Amino acid sequence: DIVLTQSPGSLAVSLGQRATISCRASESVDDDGNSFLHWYQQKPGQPPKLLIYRSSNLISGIPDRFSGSGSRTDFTLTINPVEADDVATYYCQQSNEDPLTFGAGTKLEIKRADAAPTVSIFPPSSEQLTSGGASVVCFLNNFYPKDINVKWKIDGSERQNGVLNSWTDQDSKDSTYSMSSTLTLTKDEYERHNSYTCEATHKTSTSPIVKSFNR
Amino acid sequence: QVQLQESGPGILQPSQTLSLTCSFSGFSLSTYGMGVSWIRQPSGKGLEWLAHIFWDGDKRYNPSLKSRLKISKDTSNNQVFLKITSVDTADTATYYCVQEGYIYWGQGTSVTVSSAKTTAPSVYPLAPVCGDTTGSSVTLGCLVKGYFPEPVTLTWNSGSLSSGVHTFPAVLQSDLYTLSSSVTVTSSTWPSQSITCNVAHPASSTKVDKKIEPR
Repeated sequence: DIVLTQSPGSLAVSLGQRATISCRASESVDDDGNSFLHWYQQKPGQPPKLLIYRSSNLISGIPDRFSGSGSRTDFTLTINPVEADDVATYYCQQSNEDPLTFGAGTKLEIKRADAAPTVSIFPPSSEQLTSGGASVVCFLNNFYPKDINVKWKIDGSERQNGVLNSWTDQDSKDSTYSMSSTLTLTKDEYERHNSYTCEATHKTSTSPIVKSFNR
Repeated sequence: QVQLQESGPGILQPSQTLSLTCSFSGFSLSTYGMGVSWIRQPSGKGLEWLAHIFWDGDKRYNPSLKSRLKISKDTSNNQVFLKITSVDTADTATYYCVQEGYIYWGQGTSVTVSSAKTTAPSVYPLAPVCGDTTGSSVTLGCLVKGYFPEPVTLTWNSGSLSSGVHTFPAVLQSDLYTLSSSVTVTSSTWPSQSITCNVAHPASSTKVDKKIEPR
């Protein structure tokens, strides 16, 4: 297999500077004449837009801010200058030898000032309890960076089955993220305990931001 | 210039065969060096290469799945096809038909594999546990639970309120999807004027609106 190690995994850039994603291969992707590595952009939802093929050839319409470079094993994409609509995942792909393997991706996110999360917990609705269901949602909105940890605590204990976590992409108005964590229990179970806590651990704080309710 | 369109089945249950179809215009599968590939991107992740057929009838496969794959070309109809036999849950992906392995990507076609069947969701309200005056903020939520197939169309106050909404992604828990959205408005806003979650599930013609009301 030729294995391509893209790096870094994520890249935080300020608007207007350049960005450099490299992609390294275990063996040459060349014909000792032309080089078969290709660069993709994918904004969530879109299909992969090819940007550059055979190391350096920029596709038509692709803005010449993207430059491609390299051969045999080591390649580089430069986005210079990084405009706001360049935020995405980029993939490199060799197609020299089959199997045609792809790089794992690099996420180019905008940078901003650190922001801690506004957490909220919400008890289950009466409606859900009426059904004998019990979910406890804790939304932990608007924060930067993306790195955060969610711990649920039922009566001083870490219950961590039934937890569904989902995160948004980087908000394009304030380059923030957000996450919802949901603890699902059954009414029998939920009526058997009093404190429900979620505690969002994140760089901007020294101690777990703790948000909890009793009954 | 070239048109590559992929056609395939919507939802497939497990156990079955997936028949995909690439129809191409612009190029001939006759040309020396020519070929088509099938690539798929699993739901939320990397791109994976499936198979490749050439001009000279030669076929090349992804060494892990080759036991369940077969590409064939109808050059009289300008079609190539891929057949994956015995689909289970993990072949939920978007299949793309791709010219000589990288140069022109068609649109994709989204295959969902599931035993599950069209179940309308449940809209549950989330009004604040609240500990007021630690902001003149307030976040409210709406958890949509248990629906299939995707998608739902969620709004707030029939799309009158759009800033400071955050609609999280649908995560399929046990065959079935869940999804929440938080809306965050100032204290002057709620409860002074009402907030309503709107969910509609076109796969069931379910259209529900839940007023978020104080506890």
